[PDB]
Amino acid sequence: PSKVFIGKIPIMLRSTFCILNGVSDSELYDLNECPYDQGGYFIINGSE
Amino acid sequence: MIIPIRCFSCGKVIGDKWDTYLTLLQEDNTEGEALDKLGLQRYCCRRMILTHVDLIEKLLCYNP
Ligand SMILES: [Zn+2]
Repeated sequence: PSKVFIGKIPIMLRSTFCILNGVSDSELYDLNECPYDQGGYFIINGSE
Repeated sequence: MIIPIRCFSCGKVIGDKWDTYLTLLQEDNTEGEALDKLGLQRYCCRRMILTHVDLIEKLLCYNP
């Protein structure tokens, strides 16, 4: 094939394919997050 | 964040009376009623240690 890049798609926090998903509470802090956040939002251009 | 210290209505100090409070409702099998053993006859302020949220253990773990 060719595996070529085609623009970029903004991910939604706490998803099946997010950077967190299966992360334990004790490890959410290390990352400066909050065990209460329930995702739902996008952080495009720096703002929710 | 941490007990208020000095109840809202009276002056009765409550900064002292928590390091000892929590060591009963989870460490002596006494009731919410146990605070009565801390000189809390008034409403009053005694709804101070009771209606409180320990928001610092869960805030302190953000180390710079
Ligand atoms: Zn009072």
